[PDB]
Amino acid sequence: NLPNIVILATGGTIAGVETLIQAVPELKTLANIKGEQVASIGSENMTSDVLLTLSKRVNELLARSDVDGVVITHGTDTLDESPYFLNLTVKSDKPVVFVAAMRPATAISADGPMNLYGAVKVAADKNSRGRGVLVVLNDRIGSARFISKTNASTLDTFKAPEEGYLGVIIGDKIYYQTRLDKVHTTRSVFDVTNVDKLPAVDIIYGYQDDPEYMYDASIKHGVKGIVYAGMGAGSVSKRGDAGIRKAESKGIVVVRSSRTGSGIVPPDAGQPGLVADSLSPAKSRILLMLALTKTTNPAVIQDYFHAY
Amino acid sequence: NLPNIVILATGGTIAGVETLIQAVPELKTLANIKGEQVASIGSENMTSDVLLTLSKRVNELLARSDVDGVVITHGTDTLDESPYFLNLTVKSDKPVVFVAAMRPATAISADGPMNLYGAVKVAADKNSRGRGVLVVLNDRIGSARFISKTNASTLDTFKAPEEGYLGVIIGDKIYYQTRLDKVHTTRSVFDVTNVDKLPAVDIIYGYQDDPEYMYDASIKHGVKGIVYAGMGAGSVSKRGDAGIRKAESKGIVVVRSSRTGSGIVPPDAGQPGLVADSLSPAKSRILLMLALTKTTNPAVIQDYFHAY
Amino acid sequence: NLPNIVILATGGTIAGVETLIQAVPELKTLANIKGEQVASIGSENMTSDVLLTLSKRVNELLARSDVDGVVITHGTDTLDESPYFLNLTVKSDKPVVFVAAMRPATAISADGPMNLYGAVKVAADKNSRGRGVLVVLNDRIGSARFISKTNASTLDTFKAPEEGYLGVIIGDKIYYQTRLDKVHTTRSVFDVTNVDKLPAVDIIYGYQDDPEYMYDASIKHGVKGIVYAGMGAGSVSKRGDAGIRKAESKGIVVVRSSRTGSGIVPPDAGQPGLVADSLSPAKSRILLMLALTKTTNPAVIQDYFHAY
Amino acid sequence: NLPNIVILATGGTIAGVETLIQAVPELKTLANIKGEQVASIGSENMTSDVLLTLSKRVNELLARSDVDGVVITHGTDTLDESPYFLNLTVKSDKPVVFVAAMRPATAISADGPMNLYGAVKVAADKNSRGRGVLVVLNDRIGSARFISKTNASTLDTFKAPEEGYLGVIIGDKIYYQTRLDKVHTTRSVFDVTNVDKLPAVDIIYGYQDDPEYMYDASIKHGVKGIVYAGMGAGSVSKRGDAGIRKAESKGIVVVRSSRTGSGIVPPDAGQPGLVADSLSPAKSRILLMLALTKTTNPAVIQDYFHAY
Ligand SMILES: N[C@@H](CCC(=O)O)C(=O)O
Ligand SMILES: N[C@@H](CCC(=O)O)C(=O)O
Ligand SMILES: N[C@@H](CCC(=O)O)C(=O)O
Ligand SMILES: N[C@@H](CCC(=O)O)C(=O)O
Repeated sequence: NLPNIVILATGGTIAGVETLIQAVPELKTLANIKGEQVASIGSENMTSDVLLTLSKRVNELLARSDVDGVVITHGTDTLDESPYFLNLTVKSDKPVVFVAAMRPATAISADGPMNLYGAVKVAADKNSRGRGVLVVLNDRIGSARFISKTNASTLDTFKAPEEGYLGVIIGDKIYYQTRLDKVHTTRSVFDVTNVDKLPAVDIIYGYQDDPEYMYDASIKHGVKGIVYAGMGAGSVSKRGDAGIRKAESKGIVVVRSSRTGSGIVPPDAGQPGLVADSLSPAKSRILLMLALTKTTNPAVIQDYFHAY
Repeated sequence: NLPNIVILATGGTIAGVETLIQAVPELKTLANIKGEQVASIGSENMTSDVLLTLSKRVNELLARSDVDGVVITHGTDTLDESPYFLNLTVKSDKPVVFVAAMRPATAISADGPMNLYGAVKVAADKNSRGRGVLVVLNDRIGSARFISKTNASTLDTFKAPEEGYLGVIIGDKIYYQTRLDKVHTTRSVFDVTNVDKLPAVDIIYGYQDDPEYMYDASIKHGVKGIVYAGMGAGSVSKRGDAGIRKAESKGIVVVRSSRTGSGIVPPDAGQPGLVADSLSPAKSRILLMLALTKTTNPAVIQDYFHAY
Repeated sequence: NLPNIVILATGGTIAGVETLIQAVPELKTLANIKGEQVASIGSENMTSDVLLTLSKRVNELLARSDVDGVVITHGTDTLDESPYFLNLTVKSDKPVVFVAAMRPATAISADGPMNLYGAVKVAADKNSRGRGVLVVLNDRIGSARFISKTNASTLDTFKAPEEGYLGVIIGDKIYYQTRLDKVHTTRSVFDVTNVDKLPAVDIIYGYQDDPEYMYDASIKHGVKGIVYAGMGAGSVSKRGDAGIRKAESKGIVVVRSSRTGSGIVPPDAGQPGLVADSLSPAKSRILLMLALTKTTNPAVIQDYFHAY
Repeated sequence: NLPNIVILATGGTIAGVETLIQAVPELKTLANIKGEQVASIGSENMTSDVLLTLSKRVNELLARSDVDGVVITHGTDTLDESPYFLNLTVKSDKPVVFVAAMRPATAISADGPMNLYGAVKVAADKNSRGRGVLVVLNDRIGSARFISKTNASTLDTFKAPEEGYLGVIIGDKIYYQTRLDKVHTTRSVFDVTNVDKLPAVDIIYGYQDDPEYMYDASIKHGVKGIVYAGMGAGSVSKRGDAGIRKAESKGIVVVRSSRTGSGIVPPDAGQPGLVADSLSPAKSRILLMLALTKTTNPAVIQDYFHAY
């Protein structure tokens, strides 16, 4: 008997989703596959609403006994957010594997097929359980907490220079190397099963001559949180400093992230806002949205950034 | 005798400009050194008005026969913009070497002293001429066109994964490996000699649920250009698409860059705005500002992006 | 009530051991320090005989109640071997942190002082326990299983492209991100407490026109094992294939590694010898050398390569 | 009219040479293609005598007015050697492009088809001239001087951490970014046109407890050169120092390279043998072999290592 894998489609160039089984007949030797269409939009259009629907459905399917693992086909453009959202909102140790493609299915040497094969193989493997949400492309198995799209148009784009990959897929075999040393899945305190709408969170970029009016626009629309993609280690300019303090005076929680692409944004009492640890602007937004459904205490939200 | 080098201080933790020559006595074997204080601010607060002052001063010094090269002490936070600005505005083949430090001068194993030594050595080397503006940190010699701060807090933060370094400094010797295959310095058409104020350009970030009102804020303040740090290869959401087309109808030139960190944003007739080629959002802003001093024509500006 | 850390010196430019301790007075805030001279040689002359003495000395100290961790100053040249050797021979959860320096103590911006600070900082932190042998340089905390010198002369040389670092040291604070998913230290079956002399193992490189007579030389001198630093994924030429099979007929255990620098060498029934998994030629030698002290069974040794 | 490209086949899993031309019909839009079978072997079996045949054939083809460029299908295992050999022996500015595949043609998502398309596109582009020998895989255009297989089994294996790529291929467009700053092809003094057999050169690895008898083996078999894949920056042990000096006394030229994978091996008057600059053990052997057809003078050979 083979494992039971459920493929949730959200759109992307990886694909209908029912044509894939006929195009990749090697999946038959992996597991019993059942497809399901959740959404049909590009990742660039992936919204906070669809992530709620996706997460609730994942927790419902993983609760069943006739479901061993879930493979989620998604677009590459916002694969920095999606997997990490599920990494904090899934209440099961069963494998949730995100898969995508950098080349269209009709392109020469399309990466779709092999990426899909690797994703299902990971979800059907019992050793891959309890490792947090996973992302599989280019024979790599990345952690949702660290993996991000580092290049605009290459196949090997998904990397995590400072953290590497959890494991790899070579010669039709899986090789696990490291484990995520952060709070994830079953040990997470974030439960959005009842949540209907998530708090609004903007992302403002840090740069030379950065305008203060961007922060004013976020305040006008009464957003609950702001992630600052700052220069270097979350460093603020005189205009950015004024904009952040103006937001904090309105009760808005501001988290200082970095535009660099990796590294630690350290705590600093001389600067306003909380720090994003090693979380990117995109992922810092996700954690902030979920943290705002739980509390408004700066010290508690700061704890989440150093632990999740 | 030895070459004549002028150290231009603008701020940063690497520094007063008079103390710099005292802490590193090994500089005396490299060149005859003079210092000037162009500015005294943190890189996070570096502005366009100061870059105009710096570029004009550099060109005045390099035109003199008694100046062989210049070294510019600058902060790391916006070292992505400054060197590239001068890479477009400098009118001489004489080496312009930006140098910075990731650790305070008082810290244990401060990187400043060796970085400055490496920078002065590069500026005093005759073989360093006609290579564009250089950036020297951690024994590496990078191009202003490709080098960016890839990590928020590490010593080896300045990288260019797709382009590498122009050269390295090992065992008190310079090793050049590659040359910049783009337009720069003496062949550049950008001139700010008679410029008092440059056209304003903002950078808007791309992410899930990205607000269209950020573009409205840029429009209301009459910016001449907008750089979009897009999802993946500069992909726009439904809200981002509407915000861009609204900006274009007001005469605002928009260029689609990427939040990924590297790679090519390819042309696409299905999306609005121009494409940033391999230019990062920070460097795209700098090039756009200078491009807007010569023309507003989309085709001519697009050509600049594929050539500079 | 500060932790008790003992510093064991073996050699390298980072180093007597007494002169270093007082050169970094910031160590006093970390823990109580005591130094011991195990050896005084460049790492290029480090031998398996000295590793036996070092591993036993470490085990004596880690058995004591008045010792919380050990810091080992070593050279960078063979820092690929040493730490991994103790990762299999140390029988304690207490932190064993290897440290080195790429620049001499007298050089401008020497890295030693900070590297030593980080090493002691890590060895004194109770959260460092049970993570295997650690290697600390350039604000990084790498696993002895993955970390290696990737560059001949740079400060940031120690990297692990496919696995990243276990953690980083930023702003006088430790940030752990990953855990080694391999058998190490306390769970290790390798015990050299009563071993006086380790089996001899040679490393033979793979390349175009590689001679078979190198394998004949290993056989003639009676080595117990041979590590093949093969082309690509351990691919053997006509001459390498013949040499390996000739060694196997004499009882020599051969393991196929890779000259590439990273990646998996997959099992192949068409080629002779065992496979090194993701272990480098240097680390494969250390493991094979320890595996030969227990068994000569090809099946048992092959499994050591997939678990350790 | 379309350019005239000749595809030379030597072997590899990417491939009958006429079988591939039919497998990728998109090649017809690039250029007029002809195929020749130079050899049919796995790159692990590539030898210097075949390189002589290949180089001599490439030179006579490029000398023809009806040939605009050459694409060479090859295996990945020794793609570190071959391209660099031709980088020193080709007497034409016309593009010589090596291409390979990490996955067999029959595998799912085989990279072969796209790599070949990229290779032909590069060879057919007139702007590819005067850039030295090129290597095209995974949408990247690497220099024969820097590019190497950095991973045993991944598609993106071919990288050059410190130098990057000469250009990239995105959206059916070539983007040249850097140019090789070394002597190559047309300006190279190495000519093997009238060479029937090349000097024998061995590569000896550096590690803890490295045997001196490996050097004795090379001496006994009368090699003309020895490349030392040394520890760190070409560091020798007591045994390695004695072996190298012993070889030098027999008139054998020894070059100290590095097992690290990248970086500069600096000159050192305290150690024996010449230094490899930034050349890897694989590429160092190729240069030494070619240099030995012209001279045995250590100074001249050392100069080749810093220039080529
Ligand atoms: N804009 C598309 C790109 C195609 C893809 O990478 O999946 C998306 O993100 O869905
Ligand atoms: N915010 C400071 C950091 C110190 C430095 O990088 O020099 C600056 O960029 O100037
Ligand atoms: N050969 C010396 C290099 C200096 C160092 O890196 O410590 C050693 O490895 O000990
Ligand atoms: N041993 C084969 C591997 C397959 C390939 O890379 O083409 C070769 O190098 O030719």
